[PDB]
Formats: sequence, structure tokens, C-alpha cells
Amino acid sequence: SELLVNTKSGKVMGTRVPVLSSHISAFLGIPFAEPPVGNMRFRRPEPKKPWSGVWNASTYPNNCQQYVDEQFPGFSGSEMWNPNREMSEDCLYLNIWVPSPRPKSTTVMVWIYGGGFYSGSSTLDVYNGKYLAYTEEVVLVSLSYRVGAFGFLALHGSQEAPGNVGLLDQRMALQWVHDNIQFFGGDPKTVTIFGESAGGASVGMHILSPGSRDLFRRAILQSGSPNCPWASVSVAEGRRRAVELGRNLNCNLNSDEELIHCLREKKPQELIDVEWNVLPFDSIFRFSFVPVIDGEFFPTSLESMLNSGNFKKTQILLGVNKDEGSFFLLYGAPGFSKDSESKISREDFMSGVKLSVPHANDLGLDAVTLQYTDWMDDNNGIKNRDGLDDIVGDHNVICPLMHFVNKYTKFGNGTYLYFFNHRASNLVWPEWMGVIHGYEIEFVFGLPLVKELNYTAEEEALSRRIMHYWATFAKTGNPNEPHSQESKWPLFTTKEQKFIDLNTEPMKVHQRLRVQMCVFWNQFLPKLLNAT
Amino acid sequence: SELLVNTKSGKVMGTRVPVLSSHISAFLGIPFAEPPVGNMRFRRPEPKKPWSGVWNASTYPNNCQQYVDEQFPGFSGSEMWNPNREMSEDCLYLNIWVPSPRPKSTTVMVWIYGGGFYSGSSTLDVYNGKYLAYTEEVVLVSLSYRVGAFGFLALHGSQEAPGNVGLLDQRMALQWVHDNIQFFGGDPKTVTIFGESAGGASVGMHILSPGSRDLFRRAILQSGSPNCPWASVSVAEGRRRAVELGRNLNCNLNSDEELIHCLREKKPQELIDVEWNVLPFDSIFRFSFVPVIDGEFFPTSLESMLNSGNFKKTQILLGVNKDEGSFFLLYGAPGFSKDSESKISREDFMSGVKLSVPHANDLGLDAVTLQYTDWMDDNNGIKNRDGLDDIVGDHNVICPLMHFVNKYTKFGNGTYLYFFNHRASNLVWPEWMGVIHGYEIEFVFGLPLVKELNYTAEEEALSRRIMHYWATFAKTGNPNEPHSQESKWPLFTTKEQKFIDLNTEPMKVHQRLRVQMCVFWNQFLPKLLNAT
Ligand SMILES: COc1c(C(=O)CCC2CCN(Cc3ccccc3)CC2)cc(Cl)c2[nH]ccc12
Ligand SMILES: COc1c(C(=O)CCC2CCN(Cc3ccccc3)CC2)cc(Cl)c2[nH]ccc12
Ligand SMILES: *[C@@H]1O[C@H](CO)[C@@H](O)[C@H](O)[C@H]1NC(C)=O
Ligand SMILES: *[C@@H]1O[C@H](CO)[C@@H](O)[C@H](O)[C@H]1NC(C)=O
Ligand SMILES: *[C@@H]1O[C@H](CO)[C@@H](O)[C@H](O)[C@H]1NC(C)=O
Ligand SMILES: *[C@@H]1O[C@H](CO)[C@@H](O)[C@H](O)[C@H]1NC(C)=O
Repeated sequence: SELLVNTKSGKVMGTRVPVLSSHISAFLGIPFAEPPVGNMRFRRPEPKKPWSGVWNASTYPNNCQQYVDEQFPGFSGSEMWNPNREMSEDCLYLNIWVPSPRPKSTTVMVWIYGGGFYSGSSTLDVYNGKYLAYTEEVVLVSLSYRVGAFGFLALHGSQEAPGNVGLLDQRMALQWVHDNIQFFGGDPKTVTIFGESAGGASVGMHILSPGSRDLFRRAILQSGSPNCPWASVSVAEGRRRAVELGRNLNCNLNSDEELIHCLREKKPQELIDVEWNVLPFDSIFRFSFVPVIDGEFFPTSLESMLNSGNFKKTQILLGVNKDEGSFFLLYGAPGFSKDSESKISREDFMSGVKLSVPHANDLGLDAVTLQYTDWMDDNNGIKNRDGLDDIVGDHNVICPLMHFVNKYTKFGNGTYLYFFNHRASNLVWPEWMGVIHGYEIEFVFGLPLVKELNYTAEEEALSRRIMHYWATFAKTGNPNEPHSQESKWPLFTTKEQKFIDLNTEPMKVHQRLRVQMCVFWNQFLPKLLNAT
Repeated sequence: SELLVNTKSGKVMGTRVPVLSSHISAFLGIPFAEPPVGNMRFRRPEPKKPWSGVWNASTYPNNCQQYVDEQFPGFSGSEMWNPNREMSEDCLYLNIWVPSPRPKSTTVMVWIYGGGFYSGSSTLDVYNGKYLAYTEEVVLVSLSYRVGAFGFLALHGSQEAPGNVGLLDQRMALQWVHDNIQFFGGDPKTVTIFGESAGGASVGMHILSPGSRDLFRRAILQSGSPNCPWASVSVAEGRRRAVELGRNLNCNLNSDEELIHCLREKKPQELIDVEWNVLPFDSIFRFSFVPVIDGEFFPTSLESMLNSGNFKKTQILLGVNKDEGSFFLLYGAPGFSKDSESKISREDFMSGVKLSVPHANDLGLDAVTLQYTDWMDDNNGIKNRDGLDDIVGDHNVICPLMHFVNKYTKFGNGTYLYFFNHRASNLVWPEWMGVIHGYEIEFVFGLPLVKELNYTAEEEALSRRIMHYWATFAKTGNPNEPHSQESKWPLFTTKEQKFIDLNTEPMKVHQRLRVQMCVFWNQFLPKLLNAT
């Protein structure tokens, strides 16, 4: 029937879900790998072995084992990001929304969640695929992957804990879509991968990785790129943190095998409790277990690959939010509070930039401070707050992304760049936090289309316009409908470097997104640190 | 007799000069030292031996030997600064303007000319003392001093060419005023020294040097300060340049005595012809022979003296012009012309910063370039022109002075700071050059009171305001007359750092003169250049 689909691995039975006074098909919790448990902890994923009978794909899967945020208990602004299903190492599943009736060979979009590579679930309310799948008539997949040590513990040289297995989980899920999505009405030749933060970085890493390039058509990157400073580590640093993880848990450290055997004996939560203890610095926007530049998933350094054009050549559509940094200041920097304006003293500012740029020498910290301090007014608590906000955002998200876009556009076949700066009317976070990291996601998934969610009429229109941009781009490689009286989102080009605002107001075109600060972050600071 | 005066060195006869429909006494070209000729070239000055009979002090003396600017033959804009008298090494004279009838014991101001320590004359039209002396009823002295190699050849250790002898010439003229000025109606206890550019640096150097402090009461510094990057050199560098001077003249370089003897045998013009060839780099706003940090005239480093409060504690009044840099770009940097808007290409902007900051390494050049470039609009010839203008002025004049004023005020007895930003109605230079280095001088000396010079009525008013500020400061240590009705020029204080604009409009008070850039020039850049 329509809800019963035979895949190369066995039969699965979906369920009929409502969506905005209508219905579509949903196949939830489809297994794409063998449970990476016991002796398979830290190991590359193995394809799911075929099953007899009918897989009950009627409900969401378990979430992967991860740090859970208990900073603000009962608070929806933080808890909406926490696992809303049981956590288990048995977590390699994907979800699929198929429009009803089932289309023939339609555009496919595959969502990859963010969460700093240490967290994230495919099952969050804001990742509910039904609205975008319905509205834009696309087949929408959300995958999952191992996070934290389970996904990114790297002991380079070992085949038992090689590193990057979380990215390989993602690849295996893509490979699965390639092989089976036709049976769901999806065109395997027109798959768009897209994701936010760590998910956006992930999408770009698959653009770079030879082993992933043939498993998708184009890419959307939201608030993340593969070259972000928090997104990868060297094999040496991966190993250092892996060894230090052992030390924290009183493991044998004589050899990888002994270290790994010991770590495989520990309950999941034991690992998580000490996860953050392996970071080299007091820091914000830094995460312990992340992709390693290993010479295998990544042939060489990310920079040289971008320089030599060694990467998938296709259309990309990508962008950032206005205040990427504020979330992370809230959690790790002095003077910030969810419940106040968070006017920042001069002392707390100094402390902040040190946390934000953990790896800089004193000269580097002075350079950053100078660049973001108004010396006619240096005791302005507000300017100090917003400056720290800009620093965290520019350095971790916006300028790394701009570096990527400029390198990619030299070789790619089309670039569309956006700047999302709408502040949602129903936000539960304080005003000072602005347009927060992650909060364009609810618009991309069409949450504003839901009456009871109490968005404004113009917010619903924005969501629809954004969904159409995303879906239309996925279908054709161009967010603009070829017809259309409506205004046009211009190509980003090496010379003119155009981008658009995304907000409730009529579209404006600008050029050179934060070029001043990004010259500092991308050219001058790196040269300063290397010289001193 | 009003014009006949007996000094400690001998009798002197002045001339009666008209001034603005009245008259005053002038004593022109009084000798204060032995001619620094023959075997006394490069030597410390010696007091003028007493003479018999009456010195005719009715005409200006010769100007010291110096480079003559022939860039723009016939052009008053550059020629007003060249020697208007025959040049001679026999040039250590001073001039005095005395109110008629002779004051009993009135305020004295002593003018020290600028000219980068390589040029200058006491006899320039724009230094004519009669207008200020007459209008404000002060005894005005203008001294002279050896410039270029003749004044500042430094071979530390040698007693034949010790260095700083031009500063000692200044001191000797000050000592003369101390000893003789009472005979002219002046109070040797209320002497203000004032000077512009090199003259302003000089003044600050007398504030610092123990040997000078007791020879004056207060100080005015215009567009120059002792700590300017062009205003001094180390004994090592001063030696290198002295030795390089000999090499450029085929001199015996084996010893100081031989080198010196060779150099004493050359015509003045031979020295001058090769003067510029000893500079370390291609540069603008750099001069070959300047004060040395010797351990004698300056006991220790200028910075350590400023830090320890090792200097004269008195009142100062100092300031800068809006476009200090423009004169120097015109002469040395590519793309600048007296007869065009001088829109500067990006390539010429790069060339300009390198010329402007010749000691910086590549990291430093990048820093400067970043700090003065609008990267949304880097090919704007205007912003590039003005940017380079600001670079030269901030680095060479404004920020050195701001460092001095901040350091000094922590110990001094009163600081008044100004920002001169009036472009004169009858300027012969192009508009792009703005408010030029040196062009507040004609206001301080009251030229706009001369109706034939065709200044506006409001420019005459401005001049009168400025002359009254300078003179009232000279008399009392405060440019303001309390009990008066006019706007008050506030003290510069460590906390509030207030300063005023000098122009034709109602007074405005501002705070933190160019803080942002001067933090860069005074704190950040030196830290960057010191690391490797
Ligand atoms: C600075 O490093 C940290 C963090 C963070 O990284 C920030 C916390 C929030 C970062 C955004 N999350 C929401 C989100 C999720 C997926 C995509 C987009 C947004 C929620 C938590 C947290 C904790 Cl608990 C830390 N403990 C020590 C150090 C540290
Ligand atoms: C011919 O001069 C130079 C320079 C200069 O720095 C010239 C700029 C001055 C030109 C006339 N001055 C007028 C003035 C005098 C007293 C107070 C205020 C303003 C001041 C700026 C540099 C180099 Cl590298 C040169 N090489 C040969 C020759 C020459
Ligand atoms: C699938 O699971 C849900 C509950 O987990 C159950 O209600 C439903 O009946 C199951 N489907 C089948 C075919 O057993
Ligand atoms: C994409 O490729 C086609 C064919 O190679 C080319 O004609 C087109 O100009 C390219 N588009 C962009 C935006 O680079
Ligand atoms: C002094 O010099 C002036 C100017 O040359 C001259 O006119 C005057 O006669 C001279 N005075 C005496 C007493 O020689
Ligand atoms: C200057 O010094 C005098 C003498 O002690 C003192 O009374 C006065 O307060 C000082 N003024 C300033 C502005 O420092």
C-alpha cells in the first residue's frame, strides 16, 4: 500500500500523520546501521543487516547518548534542544516524511542536526519534517549520528577507534537514502543535504570528503562551515583528548587497545560526566570530541583542499544569523544572565574575549580587544555586551563561513548567501540575545505555519518564503522561481559578493557580509598568531 | 633712550618699526654665541664674547645653513618657509620686539622655529613678532639654532661632535634671555617658550632636560612633542648616520677625529647635498640629523623620564592641526599632487603606508593598513587619500603628542589642549590638503590683523582670540581670564581629557582627542613591533 514499503533491507510500515488540516505519510525510526554497541563502540558503522517481517516505523527512535543541558530546568528555550526520547547507543536511525499521495521521483532533502558534535537529536519538535515535506512537496529525511566520544573519539592509526565515525554514520545514512529513497517516491539523483551549526559544518565536510560527494546533489549550510575553529582537531590533539579521557576514568594507557578496551567497559554516562574535562583551555564554543583531520575522510588539510579546489563542485546555499554568539556567552562568560540585560563591565569583557579566543597569545587578545572596543566609551556595559556577542559570532560562525563561501565560489557552480536577522515575536529568550544561534530553524521547518504556535501573520509568510527558497533551491539549484514577479535572490559572485537579508520586510541586497571584521579574523589575526 | 640698551655682552641699538598704525621697538639679529665656524663646527656653542661700541640691531641676521626647498619654484606656499636671508654658519642670533614705551617687567615669550631639525629661520615673514608683541603687550623673542648636520651630527663619546648642539644653542639663547631680558622690560621669571613642529618638540625637550628647566617658566607646544618618532635617534643610529655622511664624502672613517676633521673641511653645501642619503629607509616625515638620546642632555630614555615624572612641573598649552600629514604626502608619496585632488589608488595607498611607517615589519604594515582601510570600499581614491593623510598625521604628530599630554598631566601643574581645524580663506594649497602642518602659525602671530593680507573679518577675530589665549597663558598659566564673560577653555585632566576646537565658530569642548587611533599607535602597534 502507501504506508507499506519494501526496501533493500526489508519491509517497513509507516503511519499517516496530520499536517495543517491535511495528511502525509511518515516513516519514523528506520534503522540504517547495526547498533554501534558493546565491542562496536567507537568503531565505523556497519550497514544494518536485513530483517524478515515488517519494521514498525510508526514512532520516533531513541536519541544518541549525550550531555543533557540542565542549566534552566523547565525552560523551553533550552529544553527544546534536549533529547526528547530515551538515550541509547542504539540510535542510528532515520526518519522520512512522504507527501500523500506518493510522488514520482521528487526532490529529496536530508536534514543533519547540529549540536556542537557533542549533542543533538533528529526527533526534536523543530525538526518535525511534516510541514516542509507537505508544503513544498519534497521527500524529507532526518538522519542521526553518534556524538561526543561515541562519534568522535579519535585514536588515529587504530582501526578500533579511528575517529570521524559520526561522520561515517551520516555517510552511511546518505548511502541508504541513495539506495532506497526511490521506493519512497524520492529521486536519488536530486538529494539536498542541509543542516545547522555542527550540521552545517557536517554538510561542508561531505562536500570536501571524496567518499561522500557522490551521495548527494547539492548542499545547504546554516550557521556552520567545515572550517569553523570548533569543528575539527588534528590527529595529535584528538589523541591527546582521547588519552586524557582515559586518565579521567583511571584507564590503562599503555596502548590504544588497552585504552579502548577500558573505555568500552564504562557505562555511557560515565564518559559524558568527564567529557568536558579534556578541553585544553577554559573556553566557550569549544567541544571535546569533533572530527579529526585524518588524511582519509579528509585527504589533506581543509584549507589546502579549499585552495586546490579539491571538493564537490555544485550549487550551495548558505547563511548566518545576526547574533550567533549570544547563546554561548550566556552559558560560559561572566556577567551574562538569561534574566537581565547583561550589561558587561570592562573586567568581564576582558575575561570574555579570553574565553572566546582561547588559543590566542596576549598580543592576539589585545588585537581582538582593540578591534571591538569603542575607546570614546569603553565603560558602556551595553557596547561591551554586544561587542563580546559580535566577537563570539564573527570568530566561530560568520567569518569562518565567509572564508568558505569565498573559497568555494572560485570553483563551485553557484552560491547563494543569506543573513537571517528576524527576531521572532514569541521568543522566550531575553532581547539582548537578539537573533539567536539556531532560531532560523523553526522558520525553515515551517513551524510559523502552525496557528497554536502563536507566530505573527508576517512570520508565517517569511517561513513560507524561506521554505520555498530552500525547496526550490533543492529542486533546481536556484532559490528563485524562473517565472516570478517577485524580487530575485542574486548569485553570490567573487567580484560582487552579493547577499540578501531574510526578515519580514521586503528583500534588500547587500554586498560583502561583515567584510571588515572578517578581514581581521580571516587574514590579520591568523597571520599575527603564526608570527608570534 | 628707548632703542639703546646695554646688555651683559655689550651695547645694542634697535630700530623703531611701524605696527598696525602704531609703533614698537625691534632689536634684530643680536648675537648670543660665538660663530660656530671653523674648528667649532659640530661643537657645543660658546657664549658670545663681549664687544665694544654699539651693535646695530636694526636688521635681521643670516639664516643657518640648510637644505632649501625648490620643489615648487616661485610658489609662496612652499617658499614662505625657505631662508629669506643669506645663509651662513655664522647664524646664532636672536630677535626681540618690545612694546613702546618699554614695559617695566612684563611677560616674555620666546619662539623656537620648526623645520624638522634640518631647516628653519627666525626671520620668516610668518614669524614676525611685532603684531603679537604690540597687541598683547609682551616682550617677544625669536631665537635660532644650528640645524641639519651642523646642529645635530652625533658621534657619542666624541667631545668635538657630541650631538644635540642645536638644542644647546637654544639653551644658550634661553640663558641669554635669562640674563639680559630685564634690560628690555622683560621679567626673566615669567618666560614662556613656544614653538611649532621641531620647535614644539624642542620645547618639550627643554621641559625634560635638567639643564634647561630653570631657564623658563611655562611652555607652549604646537604640532610637535619631544617623543615624536622623527624627533630623535639613539646614539648608535646617530653614529651610523654620521659615519655614513663621511662615506658619502670619501672621508677617512678610521676614527672619530679623522672623520670629524674631514667633515670640518667641507663647504656647508657639500654636507647638505648628501644630507638625505644617510636615512635608513625610503621614508616621509623622517630627517637625517636630529637630537640623540645621549644620557647627558637627556639623562635616560624619554619614555622612562615621562614615566617617572622626571621633568619640569609647570603649566603647558599644546595642540595639533586637523591634517598634519598632508604636506608630507605631497613631497614623498605616489599619487599626490599639488594641482589635483590626488585620489589615491589602492596600490599607491599600499606604497604610502610603507613610506609612512618605514620601521614597521610586514605584520606591522598589515596592522596599519587594516586599521585605516574601509573594506566595503577599498578602491575609493578619496578615502584612500584621507586615510593616508590621517596615517601620517596620527603617527608623526597627533598621537605622539597625546601620549605626551597624558603622561605629562599626571605630574604637571595644568594642561590646556587644542585642536586647530580652521582652513584659511586665502590658502594657496589645494583643498585636499585641508588644515595644513604649520598653518596655525600665522594666526598665533596675528597676520590676519594685516588688512592687506586679505583674511576675513572672522579670521582676524580668531587670530585675536588665539593671541590672547597664548599671551594670557604666558602671563598667568591659564589661557582664560576669569571674571570674564567669554567661553572658558577647560583644563585637560587625566579623567576627563577635555580639549577645545580652535576655529571661527563658538567654542566646543570635546574629550579624548583621537583616542581610537592613538590607542593603536601608542599601545598596540609598539607591542606588535616588539614581538617576533
Ligand atoms: C560554550 O560551551 C559550552 C556549552 C555550549 O556550547 C553552549 C550551550 C548551548 C549551545 C546551543 N544549544 C542549543 C543548540 C543546539 C543545536 C543547534 C543550535 C543550537 C544549547 C546549548 C554548553 C555547556 Cl553545558 C558547557 N559546559 C562547559 C562548556 C559548555
Ligand atoms: C624637500 O623636503 C623633503 C622632505 C620633507 O619632509 C618635505 C616636507 C616639508 C616641506 C616644507 N615644510 C614646510 C614647513 C616648515 C616648517 C613648519 C611647517 C611646515 C614642511 C614639510 C622629505 C624627503 Cl625624504 C626629502 N628628500 C629630499 C627633499 C626632501
Ligand atoms: C507500532 O508501535 C506502536 C507503539 O509503539 C503500536 O501502537 C502500533 O500498534 C505498532 N504497530 C504494529 C503494526 O504493531
Ligand atoms: C554551471 O555550469 C554550466 C555548465 O558547465 C555553466 O555554463 C554555468 O555558467 C555554470 N554556472 C555557474 C553559476 O557557475
Ligand atoms: C643701522 O642699519 C640701518 C639699515 O641698514 C641703517 O639705515 C642705519 O644707518 C644704521 N645705523 C648706524 C648707526 O649705522
Ligand atoms: C598647581 O600647583 C599649585 C601649587 O601647589 C596647586 O595649588 C594647584 O592645585 C596646582 N594646579 C593644578 C591644576 O594641578
